[PDB]
Amino acid sequence: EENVYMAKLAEQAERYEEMVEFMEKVSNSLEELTVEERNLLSVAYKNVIGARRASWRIISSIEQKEEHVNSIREYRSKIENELSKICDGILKLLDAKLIPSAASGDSKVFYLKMKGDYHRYLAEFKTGAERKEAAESTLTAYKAAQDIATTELAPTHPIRLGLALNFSVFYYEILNSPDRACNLAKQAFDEAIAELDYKDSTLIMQLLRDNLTLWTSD
Amino acid sequence: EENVYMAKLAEQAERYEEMVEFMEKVSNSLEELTVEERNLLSVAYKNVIGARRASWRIISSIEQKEEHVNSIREYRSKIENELSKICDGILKLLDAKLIPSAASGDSKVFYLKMKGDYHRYLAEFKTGAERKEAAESTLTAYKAAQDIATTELAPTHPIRLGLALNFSVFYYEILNSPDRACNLAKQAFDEAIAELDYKDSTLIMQLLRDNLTLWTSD
Amino acid sequence: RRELHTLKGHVEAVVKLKGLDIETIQQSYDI
Amino acid sequence: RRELHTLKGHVEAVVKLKGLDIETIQQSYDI
Ligand SMILES: CC(C)C[C@H](NC(=O)[C@H](O)[C@H](N)Cc1ccccc1)C(=O)O
Ligand SMILES: CC(C)C[C@H](NC(=O)[C@H](O)[C@H](N)Cc1ccccc1)C(=O)O
Repeated sequence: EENVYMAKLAEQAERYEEMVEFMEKVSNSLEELTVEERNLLSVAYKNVIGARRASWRIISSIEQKEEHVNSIREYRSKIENELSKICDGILKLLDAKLIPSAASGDSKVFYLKMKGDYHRYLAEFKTGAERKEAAESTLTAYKAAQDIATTELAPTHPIRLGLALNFSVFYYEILNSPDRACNLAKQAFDEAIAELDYKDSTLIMQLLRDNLTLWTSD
Repeated sequence: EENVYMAKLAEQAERYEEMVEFMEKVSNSLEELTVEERNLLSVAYKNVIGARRASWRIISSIEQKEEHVNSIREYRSKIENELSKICDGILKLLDAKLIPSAASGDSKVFYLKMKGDYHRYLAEFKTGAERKEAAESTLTAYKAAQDIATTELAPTHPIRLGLALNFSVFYYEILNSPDRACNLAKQAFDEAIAELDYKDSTLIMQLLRDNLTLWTSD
Repeated sequence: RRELHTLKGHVEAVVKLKGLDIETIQQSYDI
Repeated sequence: RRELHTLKGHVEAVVKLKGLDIETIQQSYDI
């Protein structure tokens, strides 16, 4: 209960790596991780990996303006290694403790999605066997999330909806097949509409819409 | 020239500690640190210490709601130690390379001010001989900055003006004598007005004004 | 500018955001 | 919400801010 508590301080402080540590500890200590716990843990990794992805994009872009290039390129390297470490950190934890114990629809989809997202982050920057094996692992985590979600969750559900959102960015960006992207996006949007009769869902439906108009306009 | 370059990447990336490292290296390598260099260096420390001061305030506040308290209190500890290390880092550097070589009015005031600000950050959280010796070091760095500034810089100058701003927060907050605070603030504001006949100065004059109306209203 | 350039501004953004129920911490503006 | 909750939003804030002259990096929205 303590490490959770400690988790919220780190979060209040915006010291996210420490938030990770605490949340790792939390899971080993534990049985069925709770909704609160699972969310904290995810927020923590979300922010730690998020800061690296941002810096990585800003530097890659700089590297692009530039063609120095190898300074930039050494630097990106170091950021690239931090990336492997976090994705590494939370992936393992997903096999060992997280996924195996999932007792319910949402929970499996939630975790299977995380797993997808983290291989997805390995895929944005890796280049070799690693990119390939990351693209694949990704496709297959999303897909089994998809099979469960699309069958047990309401189309309006933040998880079904966030899955579809990330799943199709994978296509658009990693596999680089737009077509498959827009269809998955469009599909997930339309059947949320079929059932609109709130508020994490609402955002996500708009992000799908923005991605489509943006993928349509190339 | 390289480490400067590297400095701007770290900055573009918002990896500020690394920005510090680079900027430290930069100074040892160097003779008269340039306006660009001195500013980068300061921005870097500004942000690294800034993030700690923020987390420290948010946690102290939490500690206050709470009277757990000792978790919070261990945590604050660890943040408190990071604080000593950075202030420590840039203080030393100020004696060794920075201040001794200052060739001009602005530069001495600039550095003498930094020195004041960093003892000032030690003072916000230290408690013993250290608070006292930090309060003193602070008063005396600001004061010699003041003597030069108020005599060689225009009242409208970002440095004269930022000095006065921080100098009086020291009184208000550290020495805890308001009176001395408002007078120093008011004075620095009025003679900028006497001479208004832009844009880092303009901001600062408003921060003085906001501090006064806030110190007046207790 | 105040939230970008000042600790007090920053710290206020952050706590408005965090949903923090805690009563106001005391700071003035420094540069 | 988009700058709070999404990488793409965040990264845009940050580069509008940094004064970055660099041409637009390519991203979509993910959660
Ligand atoms: C107008 C200037 C004198 C203030 C300016 N500060 C900067 O460029 C920093 O990136 C942030 N604005 C200050 C900060 C850091 C951390 C938390 C809150 C605010 C500076 O150092 O020159
Ligand atoms: C609506 C939610 C699903 C998104 C939410 N993310 C969070 O709470 C994070 O603190 C930031 N908003 C995401 C972030 C981190 C770093 C950079 C840019 C954006 C989450 O993890 O649940």
